[PDB]
Amino acid sequence: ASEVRIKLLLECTECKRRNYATEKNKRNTPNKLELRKYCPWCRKHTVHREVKI
Amino acid sequence: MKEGIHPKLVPARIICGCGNVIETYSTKPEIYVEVCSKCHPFYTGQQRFVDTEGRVERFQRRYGDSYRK
Amino acid sequence: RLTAYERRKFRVRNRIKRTGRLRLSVFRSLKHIYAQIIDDEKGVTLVSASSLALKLKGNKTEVARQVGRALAEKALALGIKQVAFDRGPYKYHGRVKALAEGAREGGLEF
Amino acid sequence: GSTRNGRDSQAKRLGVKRYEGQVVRAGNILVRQRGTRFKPGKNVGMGRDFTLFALVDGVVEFQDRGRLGRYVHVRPL
Amino acid sequence: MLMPRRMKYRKQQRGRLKGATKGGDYVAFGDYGLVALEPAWITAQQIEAARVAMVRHFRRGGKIFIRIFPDKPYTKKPLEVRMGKGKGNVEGYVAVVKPGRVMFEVAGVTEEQAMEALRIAGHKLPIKTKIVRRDAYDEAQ
Amino acid sequence: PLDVALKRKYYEEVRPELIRRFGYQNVWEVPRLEKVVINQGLGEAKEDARILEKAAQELALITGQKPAVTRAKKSISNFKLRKGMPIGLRVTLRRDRMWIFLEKLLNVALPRIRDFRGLNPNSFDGRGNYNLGLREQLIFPEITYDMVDALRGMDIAVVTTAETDEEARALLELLGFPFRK
RNA sequence: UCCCCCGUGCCCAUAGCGGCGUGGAACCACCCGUUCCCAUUCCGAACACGGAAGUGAAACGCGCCAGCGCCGAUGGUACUGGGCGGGCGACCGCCUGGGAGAGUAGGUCGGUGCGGGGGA
RNA sequence: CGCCUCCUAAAAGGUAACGGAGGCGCCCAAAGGUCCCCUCAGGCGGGACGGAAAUCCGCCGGAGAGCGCAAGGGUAGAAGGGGGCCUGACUGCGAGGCCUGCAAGCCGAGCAGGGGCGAAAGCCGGGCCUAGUGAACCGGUGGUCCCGUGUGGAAGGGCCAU
RNA sequence: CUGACUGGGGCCUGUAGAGCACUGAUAGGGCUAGGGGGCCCACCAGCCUACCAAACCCUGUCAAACUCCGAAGGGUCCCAG
Ligand SMILES: [Mg+2]
Ligand SMILES: [Mg+2]
Ligand SMILES: [Mg+2]
Ligand SMILES: [Mg+2]
Ligand SMILES: [Mg+2]
Ligand SMILES: [Mg+2]
Ligand SMILES: [Mg+2]
Ligand SMILES: [Mg+2]
Ligand SMILES: [Mg+2]
Ligand SMILES: [Mg+2]
Ligand SMILES: [Mg+2]
Ligand SMILES: [Mg+2]
Ligand SMILES: [Mg+2]
Ligand SMILES: [Mg+2]
Ligand SMILES: [Mg+2]
Ligand SMILES: [Mg+2]
Ligand SMILES: [Mg+2]
Ligand SMILES: [Mg+2]
Ligand SMILES: [Mg+2]
Ligand SMILES: [Mg+2]
Ligand SMILES: [Mg+2]
Ligand SMILES: [Mg+2]
Ligand SMILES: [Mg+2]
Ligand SMILES: [Mg+2]
Ligand SMILES: [Mg+2]
Ligand SMILES: [Mg+2]
Ligand SMILES: [Mg+2]
Ligand SMILES: [Mg+2]
Ligand SMILES: [Mg+2]
Ligand SMILES: [Mg+2]
Ligand SMILES: [Mg+2]
Ligand SMILES: [Mg+2]
Ligand SMILES: [Mg+2]
Ligand SMILES: [Mg+2]
Ligand SMILES: [Mg+2]
Ligand SMILES: [Mg+2]
Ligand SMILES: [Mg+2]
Ligand SMILES: [Mg+2]
Ligand SMILES: [Mg+2]
Ligand SMILES: [Mg+2]
Ligand SMILES: [Mg+2]
Ligand SMILES: [Mg+2]
Ligand SMILES: [Mg+2]
Ligand SMILES: [Mg+2]
Ligand SMILES: [Mg+2]
Ligand SMILES: [Mg+2]
Ligand SMILES: [Mg+2]
Ligand SMILES: [Mg+2]
Ligand SMILES: [Mg+2]
Ligand SMILES: [Mg+2]
Ligand SMILES: [Mg+2]
Ligand SMILES: [Mg+2]
Ligand SMILES: [Mg+2]
Ligand SMILES: [Mg+2]
Ligand SMILES: [Mg+2]
Ligand SMILES: [Mg+2]
Ligand SMILES: [Mg+2]
Ligand SMILES: [Mg+2]
Ligand SMILES: [Mg+2]
Ligand SMILES: [Mg+2]
Ligand SMILES: [Mg+2]
Ligand SMILES: [Mg+2]
Ligand SMILES: [Mg+2]
Ligand SMILES: [Mg+2]
Ligand SMILES: [Mg+2]
Ligand SMILES: [Mg+2]
Ligand SMILES: [Mg+2]
Ligand SMILES: [Mg+2]
Ligand SMILES: [Mg+2]
Ligand SMILES: [Mg+2]
Ligand SMILES: [Mg+2]
Ligand SMILES: [Mg+2]
Ligand SMILES: [Mg+2]
Ligand SMILES: [Mg+2]
Ligand SMILES: [Mg+2]
Ligand SMILES: [Mg+2]
Ligand SMILES: [Mg+2]
Ligand SMILES: [Mg+2]
Ligand SMILES: [Mg+2]
Ligand SMILES: [Mg+2]
Ligand SMILES: [Mg+2]
Ligand SMILES: [Mg+2]
Ligand SMILES: [Mg+2]
Ligand SMILES: [Mg+2]
Ligand SMILES: [Mg+2]
Ligand SMILES: [Mg+2]
Ligand SMILES: [Mg+2]
Ligand SMILES: [Mg+2]
Ligand SMILES: [Mg+2]
Ligand SMILES: [Mg+2]
Ligand SMILES: [Mg+2]
Ligand SMILES: [Mg+2]
Ligand SMILES: [Mg+2]
Ligand SMILES: [Mg+2]
Ligand SMILES: [Mg+2]
Ligand SMILES: [Mg+2]
Ligand SMILES: [Mg+2]
Ligand SMILES: [Mg+2]
Ligand SMILES: [Zn+2]
Ligand SMILES: [Zn+2]
Repeated sequence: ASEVRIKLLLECTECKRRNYATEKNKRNTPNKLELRKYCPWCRKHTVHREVKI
Repeated sequence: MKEGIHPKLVPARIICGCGNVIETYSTKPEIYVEVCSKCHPFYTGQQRFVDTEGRVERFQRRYGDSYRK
Repeated sequence: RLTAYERRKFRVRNRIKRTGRLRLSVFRSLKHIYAQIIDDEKGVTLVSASSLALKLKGNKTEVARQVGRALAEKALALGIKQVAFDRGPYKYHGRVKALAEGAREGGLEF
Repeated sequence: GSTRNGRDSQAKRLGVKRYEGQVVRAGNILVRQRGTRFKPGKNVGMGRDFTLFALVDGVVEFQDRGRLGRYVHVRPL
Repeated sequence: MLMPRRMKYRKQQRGRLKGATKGGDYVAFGDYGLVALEPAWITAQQIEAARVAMVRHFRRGGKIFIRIFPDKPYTKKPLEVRMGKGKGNVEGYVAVVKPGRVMFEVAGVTEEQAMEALRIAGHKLPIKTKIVRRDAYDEAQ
Repeated sequence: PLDVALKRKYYEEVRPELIRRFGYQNVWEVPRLEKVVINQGLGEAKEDARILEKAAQELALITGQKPAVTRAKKSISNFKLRKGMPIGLRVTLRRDRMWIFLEKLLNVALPRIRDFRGLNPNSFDGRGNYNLGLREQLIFPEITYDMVDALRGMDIAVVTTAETDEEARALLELLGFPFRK
C-alpha cells in the first residue's frame, strides 16, 4: 500500500453492507471497482462496488 | 480463409507496353504496366538496348594512321 | 526435443491421470478411430472398441459415435460406469466429440 | 572501520518430515521445500508453498523416477 | 606479478593445509621440476622471485613453466587496530601448495642449468623442495 | 483449386526437366515450392504514425491476403525500441496464392525494378531456400504512384522441399526466376 | 505360444545424436479436397471436417555401424565412524571397520507390460 | 537494531562473532481463477532501408531463456508466452499437521452456502515459492440490534467488519 | 518396558574426498574474430608479424557463497535386545 495503491472496501449493492476489504492501484485503476461477490447477508452473489475505506 | 479481412482475388489481365497480355489473378481486374518479362532487356536474350558499342574506346579510336614510320 | 503434439498429449493426459479415474483413451487416424479404457494403476486395458475392429462404414463422425456406443456396451457389461475422457492431442470436437457422446448415450459416466 | 554485512534471515526448517515406511494420517506434512524437489505422488497433495502432505491415512513411500523427479506416495493401510 | 584479473569474491576464508597435493604431482611440460616437500601458502611475490632468479640463471634461453597460481586472497587488519570491526583488507594473494606439487618446471636448457636454477629458485621459496627430472612415470599419467 | 499458368508450368515443364536433370527415383523427392513468406521489417512505424494500417493494406492488395503484425521480442535502446511494439508485417503465402504472387513477381514486378540486372545467385540457403529483398512496393502491378504515402521495401522468403542449394536453383530458375550470374 | 504393425504404459540415455539400410498387403503417415463442423493475431502450416488417385520422398516403425553421447568394472588410492600414537607447530602416522572421485578394462545403436489389428 | 536469500553450518533440524556477500518495508484489476492453444536462449546460413543486436526464412539447439524485484530452490510432461470466459483476491467452517518457551508464523484435505471456468475428469478460499511487516491499549467509520442504572426512549457501550 | 545404547531394515542428506559438466578463476600451447605494430596505400583491397589478445580446442590446475560425482557418518521410523 502507498498513496497510489490504496485500500478500499467492497459494498454489496443490494443490501449496502461492506463485505470485503481489498486494495487497488488508483493510477492504474481509477474507476471504482465493481466485482461480483458473495454477500453473506443476501446469501447470494451480488455486484459489489468500491466504497471508501 | 477468415471472412471479411481479405481482399478478393478475381481473374485479372495485366497489359504491358510491348503489347503483351497476362492471364492471372489480382485484386484488380485490369492492369496496365510499362514493362514485363517479354520485353525487358535483361530477359530479352541480351538486347543491348542503346549501347551496342564494343566499348568502343580506346585503342579503337582510329583517327588515324597518318603519323609516319 | 518434443513436438507441440507430444507436449499437448502429455499435458492433457497428465491432468487426467492425476484424478485417478479409468481413462477412456482415444486414437484418431486419418481413416479410423479407436478406444481403450485403461487402468493406469495397473498399466492395463479393460475394454476396447475400434472402427477397425467393427469393420465399420463411412462418414467418420457417424462412425465415431458408433464405436462410442459400442465401447460403452462392452463397458457396462464389465461393471465399469465412471471413467475420464482422454482427448489425447485432439481438441474435443469432431470425431472425438462424437465418440465421446456415443459412449455417453451408451451409458458411460462422464 | 565497520561492516556493511552482518545480516542473515531466520532458518526455515525445511526438508522431509516423514520418511519412507512411516505411518501418517490424513493431513500429515511429509515434505517442506522450496519448489518441487519432490513431487506429489499417489495420495499426496501439494500446498501453495510446495508443501507435500498425506491425503489419506497410510504409509509413506518414496519413489525416484529418474528424469521424472522424486515422488512421495502414501499407500493406504 | 600473478593475481586474478577478477573474482566472484574479494575475501576467502582460510581453510586448511592437510593432505598431499590433489593433483599437479607429475611433470607435465618441461624436463626438470621443483616439487614442494611441505605445505605453505606461497606468495605471489615469492613465486615471482623464484621465476626471476631462474630467468636470471638462464640469461637468455630455456622455458620456465609456472604450475602454481596465487588465486587465494590474503587478508590483514591494519596495524594497531583491535579485534573485530570486520575482516582485514586484502594484502596479497597466495597459492596454496601441499606436499608433492610440481610448482615449477624448466625445459630447453642443459641439466646442470636446470639443476642450478631450480636450486636457486628453491632458496626463494619458504618451504623444503626436491628437484625431479621427468621419468616414465610422469609420461604415463 | 485454380488453374494458374505458373502452377501448371511447374507440373508440365519444370517437374519433368528436373527429374531428367537430377534423376529422382520418387515423385515426392522432386522439389516443390512449400511457402512464400513476405516480410516488411518496417519499424519506421515504431512510434511516429504507427498507422501502418496503410502498409497492411498495400500488402493485402499485392498478395491478396492480410498480413499479421510482428512485435519486438526484447526492449532495445539505440533503435528506440520498447518490447511489444508493432515493427513489422508478415503474410505467409501458400498454395494457390503463393503461385499467383510468384507469377506476378516474375512476370511484372522484377521487370519493374529499377536497373534490374538479375536476382542474386548467392542468396541461397545451403538447405535450398531463397531469400530476396525489395526496396519499393511500387514494383507490384497493384500499387500505383497515386496511392502510396512513402516508399517501403520487403523481404521475400521462398521455401522449397529441396535438400540442396544446387537442386533449389534448378527449380526456381526453371520456373523462371531470373538470376544474374 | 511366434512374427509385423497400431494404441497405451513401465524402467528412465546401455533407451540419445549421427551415418547407412529397410517397410506400405495390413496399419500409420504423408496424401486429395476445403462443401460442411471447426480453425489461422496472416496462412487448411497447425487445428478441423469430407475423402481414397498416389507415395513411403517427409514423418514413423524395424535393422545395422561405436565417431560423439550415455553406462562402466576389478585393482589401488583419497577420505572416514571407532580405537591408538607422533610433532613446538603447519601437520604426520598405526590398528579395526566402511570406502570414493578420477582413470583403466569393458558395455551400449534399448528392455519390458496390457489391449487391439494382421500373419503363420 | 525488524524481515528475506546465500555462505560460514562439520551431508537431518538447529548453531555464534562489530565473520563473508546481497535484498525487503513493495507490487499486480491482472501480474488473479479456469479452458484452450503455443515454447526458449544462443549458434551458423539466407533476406531492402537494417547496424553485434529491430522484423522474416532455413538448420542446429533440454534448457544455458523466461518467470515484476535479492538470492536461492524450482520449473517447457510449465511455474514461461497468447487468447476466451470470468472475480474462488469466496462466505460459514475445518480433520490433521509443520514450526515452536510464549505469543506468533505456516500448510491444509473435507463438508455446507452461493458462484467461475470446463464436454467432462475436475480446478479455483489470490499471485512458482521463500521478504514486502507491527501485539495490546486509546480512538474513527459501516453494520448488528446484544446491554440501556424505577419504566419507555435517548446517552453510552458490546458484537461483526474495517 | 516404553529409556540411554545396541542389531537388522527402509527412507532423508550434499560434508571429507574428488571433479571441472555449471558459475567463476587459471599457466602454457593450438586454432582464430578483434585490436597494436610493420610492408604497401588512399583508387579500396592486400600481405607480413617472436605484439596485446575474445570465443572455441588441448595439456595442467583453483574455489566457503562452483558441483557431473560423492563417502565414512549422521537423522528418523519399523521390528528386536
Ligand atoms: Mg479479505
Ligand atoms: Mg557499515
Ligand atoms: Mg554477516
Ligand atoms: Mg533461525
Ligand atoms: Mg541465524
Ligand atoms: Mg538461513
Ligand atoms: Mg529432505
Ligand atoms: Mg493449492
Ligand atoms: Mg502460488
Ligand atoms: Mg522402495
Ligand atoms: Mg505405492
Ligand atoms: Mg580462520
Ligand atoms: Mg604468509
Ligand atoms: Mg589472514
Ligand atoms: Mg577481527
Ligand atoms: Mg584478516
Ligand atoms: Mg602478501
Ligand atoms: Mg598444491
Ligand atoms: Mg628454501
Ligand atoms: Mg589427470
Ligand atoms: Mg549461398
Ligand atoms: Mg529446403
Ligand atoms: Mg506499379
Ligand atoms: Mg507402438
Ligand atoms: Mg510397448
Ligand atoms: Mg506395469
Ligand atoms: Mg524404400
Ligand atoms: Mg529411417
Ligand atoms: Mg498404402
Ligand atoms: Mg503398393
Ligand atoms: Mg482422395
Ligand atoms: Mg467456406
Ligand atoms: Mg455438406
Ligand atoms: Mg490441408
Ligand atoms: Mg522414408
Ligand atoms: Mg504423428
Ligand atoms: Mg555390437
Ligand atoms: Mg569411472
Ligand atoms: Mg574399489
Ligand atoms: Mg583405514
Ligand atoms: Mg579418529
Ligand atoms: Mg578397510
Ligand atoms: Mg568419495
Ligand atoms: Mg569408480
Ligand atoms: Mg546408443
Ligand atoms: Mg502385445
Ligand atoms: Mg496379437
Ligand atoms: Mg519488521
Ligand atoms: Mg546449515
Ligand atoms: Mg548447508
Ligand atoms: Mg544442516
Ligand atoms: Mg551435521
Ligand atoms: Mg525440529
Ligand atoms: Mg541494508
Ligand atoms: Mg490476459
Ligand atoms: Mg501467473
Ligand atoms: Mg487468463
Ligand atoms: Mg533464432
Ligand atoms: Mg543473420
Ligand atoms: Mg543490408
Ligand atoms: Mg539481422
Ligand atoms: Mg534461468
Ligand atoms: Mg532488483
Ligand atoms: Mg457468464
Ligand atoms: Mg488444529
Ligand atoms: Mg503453536
Ligand atoms: Mg462448482
Ligand atoms: Mg461448491
Ligand atoms: Mg457449463
Ligand atoms: Mg479448498
Ligand atoms: Mg506472479
Ligand atoms: Mg509475492
Ligand atoms: Mg497502556
Ligand atoms: Mg504500553
Ligand atoms: Mg474500543
Ligand atoms: Mg431507562
Ligand atoms: Mg432492548
Ligand atoms: Mg435514570
Ligand atoms: Mg413514549
Ligand atoms: Mg425495552
Ligand atoms: Mg429514534
Ligand atoms: Mg448506539
Ligand atoms: Mg452501536
Ligand atoms: Mg471484531
Ligand atoms: Mg465473520
Ligand atoms: Mg523391553
Ligand atoms: Mg522408541
Ligand atoms: Mg529408541
Ligand atoms: Mg540402531
Ligand atoms: Mg575440499
Ligand atoms: Mg570449471
Ligand atoms: Mg576432461
Ligand atoms: Mg579446498
Ligand atoms: Mg559450501
Ligand atoms: Mg564444496
Ligand atoms: Mg544411525
Ligand atoms: Mg537407519
Ligand atoms: Mg524392545
Ligand atoms: Zn447484500
Ligand atoms: Zn512487356
